[PDB]
Amino acid sequence: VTKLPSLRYLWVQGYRASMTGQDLMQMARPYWNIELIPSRHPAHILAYYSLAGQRTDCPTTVRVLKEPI
Amino acid sequence: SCVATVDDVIEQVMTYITDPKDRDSASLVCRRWFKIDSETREHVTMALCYTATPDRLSRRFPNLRSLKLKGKPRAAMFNLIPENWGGYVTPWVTEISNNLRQLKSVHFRRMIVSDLDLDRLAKARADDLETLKLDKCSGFTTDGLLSIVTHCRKIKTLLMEESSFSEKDGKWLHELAQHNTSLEVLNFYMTEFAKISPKDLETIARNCRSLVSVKVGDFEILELVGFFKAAANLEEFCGGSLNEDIGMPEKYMNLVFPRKLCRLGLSYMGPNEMPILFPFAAQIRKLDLLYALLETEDHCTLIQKCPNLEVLETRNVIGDRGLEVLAQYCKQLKRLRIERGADEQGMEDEEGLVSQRGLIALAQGCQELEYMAVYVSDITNESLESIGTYLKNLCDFRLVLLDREERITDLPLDNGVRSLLIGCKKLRRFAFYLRQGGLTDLGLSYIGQYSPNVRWMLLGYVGESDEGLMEFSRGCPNLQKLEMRGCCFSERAIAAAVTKLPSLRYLWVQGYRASMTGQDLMQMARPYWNIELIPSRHPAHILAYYSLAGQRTDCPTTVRVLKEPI
Amino acid sequence: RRASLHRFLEKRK
Amino acid sequence: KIVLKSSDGESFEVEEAVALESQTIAHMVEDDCVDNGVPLPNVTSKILAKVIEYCKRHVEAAASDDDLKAWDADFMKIDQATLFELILAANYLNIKNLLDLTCQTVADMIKGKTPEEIRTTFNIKNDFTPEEEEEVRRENQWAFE
Amino acid sequence: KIVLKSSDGESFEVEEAVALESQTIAHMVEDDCVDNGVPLPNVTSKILAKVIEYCKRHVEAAASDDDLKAWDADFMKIDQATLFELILAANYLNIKNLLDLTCQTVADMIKGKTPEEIRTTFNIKNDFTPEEEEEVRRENQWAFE
Amino acid sequence: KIVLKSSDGESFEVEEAVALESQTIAHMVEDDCVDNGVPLPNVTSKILAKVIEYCKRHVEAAASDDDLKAWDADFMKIDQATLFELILAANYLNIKNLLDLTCQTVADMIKGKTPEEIRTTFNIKNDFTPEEEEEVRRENQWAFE
Ligand SMILES: CC[C@@H]1C[C@@H]2C(=O)CC[C@@H]2[C@@H](C(=O)N[C@@]2(C(=O)O)C[C@@H]2CC)C1
Repeated sequence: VTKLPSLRYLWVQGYRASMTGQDLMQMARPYWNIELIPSRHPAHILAYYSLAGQRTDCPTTVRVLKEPI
Repeated sequence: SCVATVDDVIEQVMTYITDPKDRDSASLVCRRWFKIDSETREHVTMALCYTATPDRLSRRFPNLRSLKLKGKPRAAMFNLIPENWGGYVTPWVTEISNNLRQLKSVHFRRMIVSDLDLDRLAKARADDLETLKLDKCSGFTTDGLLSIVTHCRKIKTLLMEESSFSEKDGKWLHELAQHNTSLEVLNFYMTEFAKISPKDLETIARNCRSLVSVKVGDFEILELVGFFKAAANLEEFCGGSLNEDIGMPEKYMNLVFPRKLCRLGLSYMGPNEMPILFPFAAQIRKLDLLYALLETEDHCTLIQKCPNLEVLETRNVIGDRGLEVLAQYCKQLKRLRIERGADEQGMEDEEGLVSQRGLIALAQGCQELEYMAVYVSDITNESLESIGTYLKNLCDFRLVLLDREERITDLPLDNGVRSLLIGCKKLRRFAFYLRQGGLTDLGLSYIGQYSPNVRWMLLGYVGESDEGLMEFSRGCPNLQKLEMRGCCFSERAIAAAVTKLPSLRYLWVQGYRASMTGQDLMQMARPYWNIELIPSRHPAHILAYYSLAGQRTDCPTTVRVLKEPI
Repeated sequence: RRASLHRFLEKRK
Repeated sequence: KIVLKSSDGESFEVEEAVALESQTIAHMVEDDCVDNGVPLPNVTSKILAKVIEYCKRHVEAAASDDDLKAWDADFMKIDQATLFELILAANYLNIKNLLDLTCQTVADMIKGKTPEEIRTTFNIKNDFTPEEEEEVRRENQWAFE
Repeated sequence: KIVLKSSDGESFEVEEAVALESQTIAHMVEDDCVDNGVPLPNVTSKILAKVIEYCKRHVEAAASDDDLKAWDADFMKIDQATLFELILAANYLNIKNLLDLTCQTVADMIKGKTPEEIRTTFNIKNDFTPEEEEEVRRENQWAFE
Repeated sequence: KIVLKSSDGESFEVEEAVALESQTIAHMVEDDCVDNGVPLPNVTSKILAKVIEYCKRHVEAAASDDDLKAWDADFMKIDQATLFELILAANYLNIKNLLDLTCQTVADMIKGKTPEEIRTTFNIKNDFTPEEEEEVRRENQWAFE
């Protein structure tokens, strides 16, 4: 994600995870929202640039990833 | 009465957080803390005046009490930067006039300051200006000085060290002598004044009870005898001129030095006058032999008498022999700077070379060292290794190897740098300036690998190819400012390393595989990133820095701003 | 060639 | 011996030089309201107690330091809400030893932490729009300090 | 029997149903602070005394009107500064008999007087510009009411 | 216990609070040079001894005045050259108490004397041109003070 010059939207299902969580973090940029839909189908990662900050309206099935828990 | 929150108490507590880095964080916890920090911040330093507009400064911190701006790049202290390059102080003083109405102290470092801008500063700030430091500045005259000393009647500290200005008269000093009472530190250390009167300086001593530090130009020390008796509370004195004539064998010998003097450097001091220091050498905590006319033998004999010395600055005449002396008599040494001497006709004498021998001696003796900067005539991997093993809590280490010697014991220094960086893990500032064979791409990567805390680096003649720059560039988690000269690296390698460095905000480079194309540096064009070229009128320089302001309006003709396709 | 010692190395000779 | 009336009707018997640690209670023996005991209805009785404990011990620096930074540190092993109430109280009275000490104690909690860790250990909601946070972060790292 | 602690450390022994005329002292026997006496530090002791006197008498409408408007009228034979402190006090506690009655008493002082007579008998400086006074007077007499 | 090294190699064993009467020796336990004893080579060993004697006695105002002005007065029964060396020493260290006695002692020598009597009893050559002396005398008697 870091290398891709133009990427503004990422959706991924199926990937070598880790309860740690903390490896996805190495793409934490400003304005870059990362959302997980946990393995309730395999975990999904949704990430996109936004000028607005983190959505106010997430369900319980969706976890917003932020810096150290 | 409800549960008391942090919010009910943060306005109060904020003013007990003093560390600039903790203010930094605090200002970022939320809109309210941001505002409290904004309104209570007392001091701000700007490492590069062109980094933000004065409007921005005064909107963020309307109640500054203390400001410090730097202008010209460090390289300017080495006649590498055109005089007209920039660093004009004037927009900043107009902003101070209108919007920093609380300012009591101003430090300009390496800037262009005119008489008009100091007249404006004086009138705007007047009795409130407690301290003014014109530090390595240029562009003014004695009219400016007169203006601030007549309108700022309560100046506690006034400094002009190493500044260049036009001296039309001496009334500024006289004006202080006649009305100033509050002076605590007065400093024109490295300056040509030929029209000021030592009588005036004496009368200042007599009137300023809190006068603690004075540094001066080429005044005959004998003319200052009155001054020394009157400066009861003087703790520091540098400068003056010790001029021996064979006529008076004991010309001096009868100097009354203030009983408290403990930080000093007498200029041109020879071996014959040296002894006037013996009577109180046990007291001396700082020594500035930088402009001393004494030989390697004489150094040892004086150093030997100063057991409580914590700061020593001197030329390389000190020799290995001198470092050995320093090694066991001055165990409390915290800062050592060995500048380079007269390097034309023999090293001033046949001991005026410092080498592995001295360095390794020093490492073992003065283990308390926090700052060590050294122009060395020869090194060995072993000496770097011992620095790294013995003197932890070194914060700033600078090594330059002279170009005089033909053969350097063992050259590729990779394994030495590596243990140095590994042992001295408190290191924040690091300069390493060699000769071509000096360090290999493997060593260059070591520097980037083992310097997690380093904010600033000056790299000399390091590496062999772009491979080294790139390997380096994957390290340096905290490198903010990077200065490189005499390196081989190509335009696209510089550009690519800048891209990789997480923390970089300032880059100055001299000597690099150029290309009239220009267009290779462009591969580091980011937003807010200003790249300036000083063309090969000395080899081309690259200056680049982040700025919230956009490209400077005030470039000379000698400086070309690089923008997208020409 | 520092600008403070360049002034001295000549006031010396 | 002086009487301090807490903010819930609770008389406190306290020594002369102890109640005088507070310049607010001292500047109040001039126009001496002491006739009816010093009325200070802004300090909880639980808090006032803790304040007197602190003053009691510090006045016993008559017998003349090392063991003080010990008692002090141990005295501060309290919860946030209580630490804050002490600050407000030291300010209400005028106990510089206790304000330069409580304020310093809260400041010591901030020192070294990152902005996230700070609002974590104080439970503060980050209300910056991302633009604001960015400008502030840029100012802080590129320009000022 | 309940204890009321005035705003200058002054305990007051008062009967049950007397202290209950104040709904502020009544809503304070729920979370009963009465353990240390009801702390009311906004009523002067001189004033609190006068408040209790009023409540004492009105509760004695147990033995069941004509002689009350008499005692009341005589009770109000006080000075302005004291009348106003009573109002503030009736509001601070919550004695409606003392509010529909104290407020009415002050209003009875205004009723019938002219604007001059009003600021005379209350010592109030007429701060109107003459234009303002005129507009208000015109509005009042030509247009509204 | 702190070591003071006089200006002729002479170690002095002195108590904590005694050496602290000098703010010069106190501001020197921050950057603690005490590792090798505090180096003060501008006080004669004979003088430094007298200084310590003075500090010793004044610190014993722990047991808490009348007998002090006695010891002090008796302490000043010294010769001029020694009085002066004490002043210089009190200034070199930073003993505000010590200087107020020696300086005052010298000033008491001046008080009441005429200009001739002053330079007589200090052996000072009147170096005024007669015009200067006259101006000064006129200013003093006709204009100022
Ligand atoms: C653009 C680089 C200049 C180039 C200059 C050059 O020719 C070598 C160094 C000098 C430079 C330097 O700063 N030297 C030191 C110093 O602090 O003065 C670091 C060395 C101290 C031990 C700077």
